[PDB]
Amino acid sequence: PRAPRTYSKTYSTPKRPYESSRLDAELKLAGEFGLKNKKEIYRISFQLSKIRRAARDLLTRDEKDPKRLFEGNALIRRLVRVGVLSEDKKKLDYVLALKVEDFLERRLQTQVYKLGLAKSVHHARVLITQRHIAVGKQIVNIPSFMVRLDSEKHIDFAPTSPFGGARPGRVARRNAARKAE
Amino acid sequence: ARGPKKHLKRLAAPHHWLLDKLSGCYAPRPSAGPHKLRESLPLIVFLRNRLKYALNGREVKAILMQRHVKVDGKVRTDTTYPAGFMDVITLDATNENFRLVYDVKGRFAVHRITDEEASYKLGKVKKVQLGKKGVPYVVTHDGRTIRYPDPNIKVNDTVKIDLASGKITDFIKFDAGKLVYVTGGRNLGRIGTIVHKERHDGGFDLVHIKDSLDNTFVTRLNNVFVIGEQGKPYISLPKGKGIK
Amino acid sequence: QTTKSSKRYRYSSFKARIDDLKIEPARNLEKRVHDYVESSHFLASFDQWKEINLSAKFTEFAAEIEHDVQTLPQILYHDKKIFNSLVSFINFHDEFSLQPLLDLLAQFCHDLGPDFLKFYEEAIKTLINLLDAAIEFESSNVFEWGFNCLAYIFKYLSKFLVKKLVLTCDLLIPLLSHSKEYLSRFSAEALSFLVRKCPVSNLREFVRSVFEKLETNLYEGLLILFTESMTSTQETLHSKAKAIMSVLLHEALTKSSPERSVSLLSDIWMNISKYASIESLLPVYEVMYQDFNDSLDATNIDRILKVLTTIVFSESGRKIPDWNKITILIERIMSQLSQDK
Amino acid sequence: AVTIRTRKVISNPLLARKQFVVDVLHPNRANVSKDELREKLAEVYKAEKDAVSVFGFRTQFGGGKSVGFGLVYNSVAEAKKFEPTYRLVRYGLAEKVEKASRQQRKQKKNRDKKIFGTGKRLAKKVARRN
Amino acid sequence: ENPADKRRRLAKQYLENLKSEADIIASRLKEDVAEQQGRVFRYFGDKLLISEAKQSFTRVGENNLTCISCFQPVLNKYTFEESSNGDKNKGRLFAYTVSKDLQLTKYDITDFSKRPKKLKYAKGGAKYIPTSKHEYENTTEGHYDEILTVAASPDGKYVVTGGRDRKLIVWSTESLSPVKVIPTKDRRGEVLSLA
Amino acid sequence: KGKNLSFK
RNA sequence: AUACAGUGAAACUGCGAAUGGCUCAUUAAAUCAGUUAUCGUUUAUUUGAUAGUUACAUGGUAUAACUGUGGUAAUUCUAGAGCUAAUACAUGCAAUCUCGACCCUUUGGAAGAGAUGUAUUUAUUAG
RNA sequence: CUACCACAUCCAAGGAAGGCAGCAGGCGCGCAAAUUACCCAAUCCUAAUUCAGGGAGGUAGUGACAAUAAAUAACGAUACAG
Repeated sequence: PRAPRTYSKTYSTPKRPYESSRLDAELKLAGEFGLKNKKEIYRISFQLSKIRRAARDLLTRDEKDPKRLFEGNALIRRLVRVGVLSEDKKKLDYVLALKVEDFLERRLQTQVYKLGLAKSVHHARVLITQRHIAVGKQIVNIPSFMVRLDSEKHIDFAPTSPFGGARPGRVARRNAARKAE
Repeated sequence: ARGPKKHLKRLAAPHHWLLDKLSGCYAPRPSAGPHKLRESLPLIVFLRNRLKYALNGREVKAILMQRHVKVDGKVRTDTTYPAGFMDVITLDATNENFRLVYDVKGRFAVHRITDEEASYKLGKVKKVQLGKKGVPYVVTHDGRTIRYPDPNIKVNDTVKIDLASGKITDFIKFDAGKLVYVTGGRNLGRIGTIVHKERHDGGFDLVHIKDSLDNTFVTRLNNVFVIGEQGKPYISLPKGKGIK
Repeated sequence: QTTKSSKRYRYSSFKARIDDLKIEPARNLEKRVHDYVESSHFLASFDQWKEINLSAKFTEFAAEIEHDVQTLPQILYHDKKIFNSLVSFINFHDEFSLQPLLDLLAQFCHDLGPDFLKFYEEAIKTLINLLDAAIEFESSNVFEWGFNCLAYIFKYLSKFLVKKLVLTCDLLIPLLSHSKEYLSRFSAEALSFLVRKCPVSNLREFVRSVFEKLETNLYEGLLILFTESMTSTQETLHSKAKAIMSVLLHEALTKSSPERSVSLLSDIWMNISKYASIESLLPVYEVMYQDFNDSLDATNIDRILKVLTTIVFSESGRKIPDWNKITILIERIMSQLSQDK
Repeated sequence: AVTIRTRKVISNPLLARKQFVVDVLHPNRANVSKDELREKLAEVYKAEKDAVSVFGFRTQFGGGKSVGFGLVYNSVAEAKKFEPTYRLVRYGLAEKVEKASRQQRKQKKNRDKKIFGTGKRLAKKVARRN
Repeated sequence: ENPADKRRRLAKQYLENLKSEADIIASRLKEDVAEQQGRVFRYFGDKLLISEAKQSFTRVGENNLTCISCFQPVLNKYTFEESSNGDKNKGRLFAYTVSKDLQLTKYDITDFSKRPKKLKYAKGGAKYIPTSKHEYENTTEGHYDEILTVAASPDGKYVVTGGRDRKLIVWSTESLSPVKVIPTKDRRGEVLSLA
Repeated sequence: KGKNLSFK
């Protein structure tokens, strides 16, 4: 019976889902960032919890430790690369200060809304899911894509898109024809 | 089981082969031959997983019986022929000669050699004994029985064998200061000069070896192979010269 | 092996390959690298062979001459060293490097044809030694490379060798007269191309010259030469076929020529007759008869009779178009002998 | 237009060919058939079409590019010699062999297994008995 | 008279010219292929005489000239043919200029002592504004906005022009006639340099 | 090193 | 192909079928995990060495497949007659090397003297 | 393969012959669940051996056991009310 291939859950149910302020908070987060359901919020919270728990464990270690230095530097480098952590807050105490909202704007959906390609968060998700948006060479249809700084600088409409310079859509060409006939 | 096994699972195969785990369910079982299974690398793994000349085993089979591959100066047509340490593989069509020497990590390395170097081998002497009709002979790792050896040759010595004639060109006595290659243990692949031989009667002898970096280690005599004098190896060595 | 087995793969002896081998580069329709040239034929093939062949001797050869073959003017200016380096590496007779080198020999001749004439003598002598050297190590491919290299040189120097076609074969007499049947067979085919391109005039200065040579294995090699020069495709004959035979008949009937020449002509006639159809043989038949009619004399009466016996016997009377006129020739022969004939 | 590029070219005189990775860019086009590639490769490497084999092509997500493997044999004869039978049938160099499904073949093998000898005598015997 | 002989003839004449010009011959042949080896092989700066340079500032018609491109025929060693498009253009040096006035102009610079002489021109304007307003229909024969850059084909057969109008037309060198228009396919992909 | 070709 | 010679059903030989796969009832140093020895053993195969001790090729002491006659309700059931082969079955056949006078020639020839399988079992001798 | 012990199939009743949860597919309730499918093309293994084979293996079929990602709309204008 082949040795099992590793897999993991990307989210965990909160300790008390029904607490009123928690419901209001997830309502706010979803509406601000146009999330489909709470599952994305739980996934992001789980990721933040793991990261900040690692940061706390490292802080518990005495300074100048080889482990503290090595893994702390690695975590800070990853966090700044993903854009969550600013260049001038490259310290573990600031990693401890992160919030779910930060990862949320680091979602591609937020930037495609944000740069002016879309007027609104929901229109932005519609554009993403419809293959109208390209990172560099690559068309991305995943709203949850986490954008790097080099990556956010390269957001654009895809070449194949009708908005990116291609021919009009089936609807547009159909209406143009029926106007011609 | 009630007899010798005939199948080899991939996960059970020697780790140094670097066989891909998801490729299939079975790996080549090295056939009987000069070298032992765990210390041999079958020709298929060389011609496919190392040189990449062949894309599949059937290609390797065609290659072999086209007789372009010569192991040790002799044409071999077996896919799972157990080539091992110090073995010479010649591909005339590619004009290539390879000698099988483990790298520092312990894997057989693709070491290209010249034809003048490909013309011979080194063979560490395992046994020296008188055969029928009182004819002395020597037995090396690769199962070569060479008759009428020089009397000075003893066990643990290294005899330079010519491929065309299969005769001892020269020999090296096992002594302190000689240049040595490790063929087993955690130090497999390392190179260094002998310092001292610890002798334990009724037990495994231990040899101390010092590298070019002055670092010293200890290994069982069974994993010792004299390859020349210090600074004067009788073969071309792989990159890194067995350092670290 | 008329009936082929279901096996995808089948052993073939060296002799079997040699028998099937035929020296005729034109029939090979495979795409040739030297067709597509930017600078020269040599560079085009030379670049390809670096990619394919990894033989040692070819490796040093490429390094020695890579600088001097970049441009055609460079090749012409450095033609001497290119030939000297080329011949040197062939002499090693390393089969693994032969194929790239021999092809480059032909393309070298291709680049500077008229200029290769000064190299012509040395090049042929090198090939002769190689083909003789090819004997002790049996390798059909080496023979295939050797004779195609010769044929290519003939093709490129087709004009020049033709004017002095006698000189060309004088170099190649040892191969045509060699003990091995196949070397003479292969050597004859290369010459057959040159013979097939020879003007009727220059052919006579040839067709005479080989005949006094007849006066060991020269007779058999020459027989293969003319029949191969004559046969073109299955059940068909060459366009020049009539002109070659018309020349051959005149010297054969000429008294100065030895009787062995007439026997050769009989042997040639039978080989072409069995090979060729009725229709292809009509013009060949035609120019037989008038030559006999024109040259009928008492001195050459016996020679005419001998060839005529060959004509009637060859494939019985099936190949003969008209028997009546053969009677007319027979009547004229008597009116003008050897009783046995 | 469609651009074809070859990389990681390895000369394999041992199998007498050249192996390499094919990268084809085909903007505003679905993809390229193997025959079309084999054509282009044949003129590019100055070899016969029959000496060119191409396989394992995957178009990248979103389209516009595809990647596969290519082999160019030095000759057509050696290609027919080495190249796989199924691919020869793909290119038409070999004819598909018609065979029964393994069930019928194995059944027939077992049926022959119960029979000893040519069996013509059993045939004539049952004929005379009937 | 096969093409190989013709190459042999052209090569033979080429060597004779080198022999007439002149070890030395061997060096020059190497220099003929020095470009393939991607290294600097033209050391002539110290030999240049800047102080005696004959300076001239020939003006032109249009305001705010944006780019210039020069074409120099070069003999091809592989085929021994000049890069000139036609026999009339043998050893004729051409320079092409554009400005912000939407005009492409060609000049002849063969004579160094003399100065560039206008041959032909093409001017764009509002006549060429695209009606469709969809980018892919940006296939109008002429310019309708500022021209920024030019490149001349090494074969001497074409000259290509681009600017802030998100397009690339290639013109025939002889007549400056537009043969093809290549839209850039980006709302904000305006051509800035051509090489 | 490989080679490059373009068509259609 | 006037011995045959391509291909080749069937049949006799040769090799393999102790591999692969599947279930967990049993057993608390029983297997097992590490570790050591076989100077106490067998070992197809691979690999390298290894046998000078009628013959221009012996017999059916032989039959299959194959031809044909039959029995049985009936089989991977059958008997009687007739063939024909082997890497199947049996049989089996004017040399070399030493001591070397002559010290003839001083590599050298050379009188003469000599010597010359393997396997099994027992005994003995050297080692 | 021999005899013995049971089971069970044929018959002219004189005799003859019969034994896998390996692969698939079933029974075990009267209440309920993946195909008696395609290939030796791959990795390997056996042979008088490239070429023959291998329910070893591979491919495909089914399905809210689990797990990863996301559609079921997006953008404006106008009218009428408190």
